[PDB]
Amino acid sequence: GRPRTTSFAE
Amino acid sequence: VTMNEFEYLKLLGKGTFGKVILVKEKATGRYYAMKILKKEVIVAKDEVAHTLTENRVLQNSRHPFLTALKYSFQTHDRLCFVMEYANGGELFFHLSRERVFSEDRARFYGAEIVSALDYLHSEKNVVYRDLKLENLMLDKDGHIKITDFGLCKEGIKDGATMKTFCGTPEYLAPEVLEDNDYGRAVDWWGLGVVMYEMMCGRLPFYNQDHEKLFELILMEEIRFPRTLGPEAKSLLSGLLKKDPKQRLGGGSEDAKEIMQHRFFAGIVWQHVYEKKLSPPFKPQVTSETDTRYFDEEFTAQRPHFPQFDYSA
Ligand SMILES: CCc1c[nH]c2ncnc(N3CC[C@](N)(CNC(=O)c4ccc(F)cc4F)C3)c12
Ligand SMILES: [Mn+2]
Repeated sequence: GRPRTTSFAE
Repeated sequence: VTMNEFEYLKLLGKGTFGKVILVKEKATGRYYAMKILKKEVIVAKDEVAHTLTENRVLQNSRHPFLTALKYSFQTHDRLCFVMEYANGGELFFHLSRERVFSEDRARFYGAEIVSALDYLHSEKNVVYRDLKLENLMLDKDGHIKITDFGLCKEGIKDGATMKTFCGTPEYLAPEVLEDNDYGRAVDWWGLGVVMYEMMCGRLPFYNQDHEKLFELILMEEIRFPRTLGPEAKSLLSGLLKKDPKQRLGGGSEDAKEIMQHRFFAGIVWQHVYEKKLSPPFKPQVTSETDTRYFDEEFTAQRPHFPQFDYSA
């Protein structure tokens, strides 16, 4: 199980 | 409808811009998920246009595997979306525990996801852009719900292109990392990464460090564990082509090219839509306030926005 990811926008 | 129309029960998620809470509407006894954002924070973090986008996409869309919006409303300090509650939790929750899904079970979720994305692209002219385990939940019966529409691109008709660097680093398509204009086929890259995680138990490109991860995405071919069947391999190969012109789904036929693929030969797409296919997993909840499929860290725990407000 991988860590939770984070969405983003530049 | 205001904060007083509801009782607040459990925290389901909390992520910088705000929180998600299981609520009950006083007037109806119905349970919903409430996304509550602080106006101050949304404004300060530049999240305004993403909030309006999610509000339009949710209002404009009606699909069995897309989260339905009941109300949007604001206060002096808050914006609130009251949405259908997915009691089965995130796919990320399930796959963290089970490690991998059987090919049949990954197929069932893949088909529902394809049905929703074909709808977004073909009926709504929307590219979703942030497909991932965290934004894929299960409702009470076991069907997919897509959540979180803030990164969508609207007004995207057929092959038209876009430029925004956004998404989730672990899922970014190579044409996006190339700083190229890109079309709706990025959604099929995301599907490929999600299908890959489901059937293989890991991301197809992985480094903790986003920039090293970007180098793998652009350079390396995916590995295929020896347990993958030949139709699964062909599907993953096709959806994870790095040139979107060569990707499965990357032509004018869009989702119809994936629907025809031999990995989905068993599937009757009209019955996927009509929800006539038996989910492989039914959430075993006792109650409605039973949040067994949500993480314990959570459940244990200024302008006017013109024409934000909405009721279904
Ligand atoms: C808000 C999406 C949603 C609709 N229906 C739901 N039913 C149950 N849970 C939901 N959750 C729980 C956590 C979630 N799976 C992922 N989103 C977030 O965690 C999140 C996103 C933005 C934000 F500001 C705060 C958050 F917690 C949504 C839903
Ligand atoms: Mn990360």
